[PDB]
Amino acid sequence: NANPNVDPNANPNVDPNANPNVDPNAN
Amino acid sequence: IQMTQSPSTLSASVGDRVTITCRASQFISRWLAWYQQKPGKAPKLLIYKASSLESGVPSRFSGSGSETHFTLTISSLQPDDVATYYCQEYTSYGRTFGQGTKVEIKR
Amino acid sequence: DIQMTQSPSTLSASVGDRVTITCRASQFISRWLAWYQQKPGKAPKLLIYKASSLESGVPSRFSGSGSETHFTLTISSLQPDDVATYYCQEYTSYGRTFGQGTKVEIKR
Amino acid sequence: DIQMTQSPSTLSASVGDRVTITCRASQFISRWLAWYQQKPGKAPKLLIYKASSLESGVPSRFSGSGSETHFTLTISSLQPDDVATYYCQEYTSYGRTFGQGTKVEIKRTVAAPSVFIFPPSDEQLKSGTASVVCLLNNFYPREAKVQWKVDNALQSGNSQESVTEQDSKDSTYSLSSTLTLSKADYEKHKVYACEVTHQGLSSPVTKSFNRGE
Amino acid sequence: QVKLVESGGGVVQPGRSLRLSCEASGFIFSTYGMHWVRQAPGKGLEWVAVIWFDGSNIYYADSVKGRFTISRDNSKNTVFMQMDSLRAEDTAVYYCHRNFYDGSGPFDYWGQGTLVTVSS
Amino acid sequence: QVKLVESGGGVVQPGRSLRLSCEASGFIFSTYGMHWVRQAPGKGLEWVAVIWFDGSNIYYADSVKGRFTISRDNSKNTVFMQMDSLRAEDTAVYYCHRNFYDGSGPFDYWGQGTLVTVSS
Amino acid sequence: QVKLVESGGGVVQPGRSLRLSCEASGFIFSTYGMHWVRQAPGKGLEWVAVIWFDGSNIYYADSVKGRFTISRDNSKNTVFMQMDSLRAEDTAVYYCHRNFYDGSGPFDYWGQGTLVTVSSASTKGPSVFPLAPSLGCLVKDYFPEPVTVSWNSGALTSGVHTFPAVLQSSGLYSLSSVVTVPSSSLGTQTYICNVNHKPSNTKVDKKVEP
Repeated sequence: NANPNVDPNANPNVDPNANPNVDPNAN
Repeated sequence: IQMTQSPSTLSASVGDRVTITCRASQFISRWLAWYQQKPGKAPKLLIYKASSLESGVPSRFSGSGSETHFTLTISSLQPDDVATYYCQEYTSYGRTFGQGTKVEIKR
Repeated sequence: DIQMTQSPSTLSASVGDRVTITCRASQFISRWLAWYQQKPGKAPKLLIYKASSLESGVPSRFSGSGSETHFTLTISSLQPDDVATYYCQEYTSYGRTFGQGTKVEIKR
Repeated sequence: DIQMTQSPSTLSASVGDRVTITCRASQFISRWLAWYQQKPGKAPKLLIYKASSLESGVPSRFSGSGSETHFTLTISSLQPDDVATYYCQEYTSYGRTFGQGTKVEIKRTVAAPSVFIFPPSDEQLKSGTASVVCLLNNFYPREAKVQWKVDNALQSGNSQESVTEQDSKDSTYSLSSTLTLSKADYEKHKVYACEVTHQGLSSPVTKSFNRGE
Repeated sequence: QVKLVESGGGVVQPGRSLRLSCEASGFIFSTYGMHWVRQAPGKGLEWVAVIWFDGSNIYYADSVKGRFTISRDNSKNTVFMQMDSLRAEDTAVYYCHRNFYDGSGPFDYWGQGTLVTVSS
Repeated sequence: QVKLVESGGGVVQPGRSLRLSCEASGFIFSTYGMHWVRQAPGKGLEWVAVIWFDGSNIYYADSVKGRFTISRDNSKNTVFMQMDSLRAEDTAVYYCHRNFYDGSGPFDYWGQGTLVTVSS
Repeated sequence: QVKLVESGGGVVQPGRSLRLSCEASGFIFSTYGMHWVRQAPGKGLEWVAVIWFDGSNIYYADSVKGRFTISRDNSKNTVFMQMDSLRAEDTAVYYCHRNFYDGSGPFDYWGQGTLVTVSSASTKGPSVFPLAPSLGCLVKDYFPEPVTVSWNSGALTSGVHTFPAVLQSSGLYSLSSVVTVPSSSLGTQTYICNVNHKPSNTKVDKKVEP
């Protein structure tokens, strides 16, 4: 969806995606 | 929109599993956040999108849930994590806070 | 799709060192690759995941590196309990895609 | 265009000390910074990205904090291996804009130089114009000046000086000043000398010349 | 850095008006807007008002009404609020809030807090 | 310390069908999915099909698509596989795979394996 | 195993043109672009134009735009520039840079650097001169950069000093080196001073006497 508190954009040097096989919030 | 928190008062020993409920009323997507306030100070943001994490936050905290039912879980307690927790909602312009939930210790 | 090409299946050694296996893809995959090892009669076993990493249990002497085209595996301490076949693997979405294998033998 | 400035331009802190460097933006960068590091004679290496995360391989004594338009970097327990130059990159579109650079060094107690004997030139005389060398060695700190008195005369806009980088053994420097004079001028006159000044020296010292041997 | 400071607290004769103003320093306005939040003594937090940059929605909590007019100064980046027709239960602590979510992370920047009490 | 067991196999004439299903024991089916991995005799491994957690994300290989059906029954941590129109060059040893990476080191578990022979 | 290496670079003389190539080996150039950063001789870093993959939008700098042209190649993964009307302050070292961020971490690789000089002076060999010990060496009118100085055919000799080259008047460089020596054992080792110049292979040796 889209809220007025979140802007729509995408920095060209970063790829927005998540691998389904890895759980995020880890390093 | 009326928003309620079920577990008004919780307690546990040094290291347990504690669960909190932030069941809303209306229909919202994954738009929710949690705040932790220590006495005599200002709140702090903990998680957003009901599943993500903040920066510089211990990995024990881990939210879950979707649609309407939302839960928060802690793997281990430690004495440092005694505070009050509020569950928020930031859909559209207005924001309505929760009701409150206090966690204590027992020796 | 994605097709993985490996080094020639014939590889010989004399309990020496510096045996290299290559694995070249045909698209853009970043650091998502793992190597297996299958005994002649057994089930496959994991060796390293997220190339340029390691696994708890292996007796060292295993390493790799690469970025989007070429990933290599080296031993340099080949004892006589490594004989078997090694398979590439890629995991960037739902479903995998194995390579073709490479057998290591002993030169007499 | 975005303009970036670094508040400190030179640092000098002893080992086991806390240092800080601040990078300030111009309009807005929503936490899209990155800090580099370039040792002399090499290529820069990435250190921190997104102003909070840490690249693999970096030790645990490097950390930094970020905000809208104010970023800082902190080094705890400084070791005598981090004498380099630190930049402040940004990336928010197709292109980057680097900062200015900051140098960090190591401090120690003051010391005094050891002025040597300055040999005149003869093969330079045979080939044409002559040159002579004023040389210092193993002094601290860097700040010092030199001047010459040829028959008690001051020269303006005729000499250049060079200084080496900080030594990696005892944290000291070196100096060397030269002068170019014509063949005809050196034939006349008799007396020339080197005059040096140093804050670590109680009084200026004088070194004479030697002609014929 | 970014800091928020407010002023105007103090005792007030019940039935008399009072003015609140939040000072914003360290950034430039005209991006998303601000909020006012308060906390009753010993109770939970509660939402009050909202003001975006320039003229926008001025949505108020149902517990209060148009007696809580809020406006932004045209010259500087300050927000004003008018208090009037107070009650005995309006004593609380008023904070200053400005939150907006971007594509890289969250921003919170909570205020400091001032005290307002009613008595005789 | 979980274990997996598959039941099935035998001799089946060209056409007809077969029934094999590796049931999940020692763990609770939660998040991620399961895969079926073939292994021709004396050849390399090959991926066949994938089933996600509840009912979604069902994909097939190029040489199997449109022939095999895989689904998970409700309230049971079992995966059922059905094939129609069996032919030659399809005799192999079938495994069951479950692998995911999170937190600490990786987790992966492989089944025992069953033999299927197709001939007359 | 990325090994970006670039070639080219030499004396250009004012008002001329040059071409550089930065071949990419070890990967496939299919995603994101390659940058070009230039470092002045002793100053901070600076940015120069960039090119996106497959002839896409290109942005130039502010002090260079209007005189530089960039493009890529199809059969072989290379990038090129074609400059003209160079002034005297465009002498620097040019790097090949490429980076992009992904969910698995960062990605960045750097080239090696080619030294480009703009001036009006013919190449020349060094002229070594001796320093009287009543110990050192000296060069004079050597062009272009860089030069190498070695003592006693190797070894640090525990106290050698190599002062940085200083741009002497006119258009030719100059530099000197000194060696610390104990007051005793004078002349018993026969110290030697060796210089080597790559653009003009001279390799002249000098013997010093007290």
